[PDB]
Amino acid sequence: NKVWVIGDASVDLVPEKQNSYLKCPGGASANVGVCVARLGGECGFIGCLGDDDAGRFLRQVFQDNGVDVTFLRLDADLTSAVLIVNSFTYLVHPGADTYVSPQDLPPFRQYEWFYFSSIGLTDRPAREACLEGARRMREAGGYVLFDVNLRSKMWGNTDEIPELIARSAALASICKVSADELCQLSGASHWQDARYYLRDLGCDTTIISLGADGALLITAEGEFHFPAPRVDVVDTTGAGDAFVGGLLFTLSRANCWDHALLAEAISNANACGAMAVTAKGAMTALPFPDQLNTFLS
Amino acid sequence: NKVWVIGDASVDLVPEKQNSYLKCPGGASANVGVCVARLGGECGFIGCLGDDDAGRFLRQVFQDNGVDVTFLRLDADLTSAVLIVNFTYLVHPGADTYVSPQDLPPFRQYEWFYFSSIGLTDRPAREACLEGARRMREAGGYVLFDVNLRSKMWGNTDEIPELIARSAALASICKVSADELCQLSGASHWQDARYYLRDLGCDTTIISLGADGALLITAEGEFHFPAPRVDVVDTTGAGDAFVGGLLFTLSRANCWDHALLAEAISNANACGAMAVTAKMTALPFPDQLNTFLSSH
Ligand SMILES: [K+]
Ligand SMILES: [K+]
Ligand SMILES: [K+]
Ligand SMILES: [K+]
Repeated sequence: NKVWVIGDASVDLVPEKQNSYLKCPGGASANVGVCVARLGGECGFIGCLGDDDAGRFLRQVFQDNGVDVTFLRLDADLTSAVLIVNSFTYLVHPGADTYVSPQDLPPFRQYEWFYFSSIGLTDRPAREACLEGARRMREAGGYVLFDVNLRSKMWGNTDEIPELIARSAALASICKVSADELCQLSGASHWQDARYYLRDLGCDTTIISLGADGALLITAEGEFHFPAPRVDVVDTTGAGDAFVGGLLFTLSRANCWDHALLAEAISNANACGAMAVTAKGAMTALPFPDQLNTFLS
Repeated sequence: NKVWVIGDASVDLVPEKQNSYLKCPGGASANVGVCVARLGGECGFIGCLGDDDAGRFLRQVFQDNGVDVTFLRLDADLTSAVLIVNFTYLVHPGADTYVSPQDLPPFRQYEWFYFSSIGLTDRPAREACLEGARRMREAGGYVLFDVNLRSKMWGNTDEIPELIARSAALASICKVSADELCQLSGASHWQDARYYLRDLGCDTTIISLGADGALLITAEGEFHFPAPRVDVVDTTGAGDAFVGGLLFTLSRANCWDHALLAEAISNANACGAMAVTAKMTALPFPDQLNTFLSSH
């Protein structure tokens, strides 16, 4: 089954010396799409980008990775995002990725997956596109994966976040969150004191990440933990996207899913989450089918 | 006497190796400040930049060159400009654009204040510039208006003719380019337009001609200063280098007279060439300037 990712794609400039930036492809939604594609899965990107430099560059990157771009439109009246890893400093104000809208949605099919995060929720056009997209995917008999990739500093009135988060866990088949983001949401200092936070918001399945520590699967059979490989950081950029990437690649192999698949899924997550940190780009060390096993064992 | 430059400070991204850009210091007001500094003059930058990588990067370049940054304010809610060439922009609010009148320092007799239309395009910056010129004049100081016309960057191209004239009014000396004259006057030949600013209140005008040097317009008449012979390869930042060397001279005294004004333009043409011949950055140090003024 096909995995549809909707959201941001951008150029990330990460330093090296005391006078230069390394140009890498990026965007939470882009990283995830390229991750799922590289693992041999079938993935499609739904979004907007300007018909500019950054636009065509990132577009090309999708093609070189096997990511369907039929529904990725490039508007010349727009400018594609560019940030600088220093921990992010965004440069483009409205950000082309925020212009995607319900018209840009592809017809959905049974058992397919729809992915989106709060980043897709910041500005209006996109916001509608995401929530409608999830609505249609569920109506089509499909699954929605909401990654509450909380980006406080990107929002205009942080007084919309708690509300849009709840309406996503609602539509969401599976919600993925980080230890930090839970605390930062529940207002709690100990995530564990509020780890049924999303569940009580409408989502029955939660996958809470924990760094080089792994993840915590929270369904109803109980809380299951998974270990993260021996880390050796080089650039933490995109660990989270690689994690969700491997997660969808797996879930997408079946039509239905249970703890079983949910465990092989999270194992792939923790794995793809560790590797990616080894390189210096958000999606530089995203594994191929043959590089994943060599690292696995 | 100290030279105060107010305006743009941005990080220019230039292609390089493989999918890697390199930081380049830039900004008409920045280049000038660095120019004046390098030549062993006393210069201070008044402006804004984000406290982002760039913002702090630029502050460094200013320090490594002897440019006072006491009045260079680094905000957090702002974002320093960044351009990518191959000159497409990215940051539109523009941090350097948030500089305001309360970021201005105290001026003192015989000091120079510099600014261009680039500083006049967005709001806080615009007030900051006109107020800065007003104060420097009241302090018995000097103002150098460089009508560095950037039609594109301007939102309402109608505000330009008006802001240029109000500026000429405050200026002690106005610097303009041959084409810049044609743009405002609308004439094809600039000579038919050499009094455009004169009629706007500026008694002294320096019209840059590039390779042909420079024409000076004053009450007593106009005098031509030819340019040094060089292999023209890259004209970037030539204008900033020209104005930089110009301020570095007029400051070395209290009240420029026939002779100092005469030598200032020679420094300008000079500093303006080292640019077109070499690789901004083409700014020289006193040692290199001299070895050039001669056999070079
Ligand atoms: K749900
Ligand atoms: K990385
Ligand atoms: K005047
Ligand atoms: K040049």
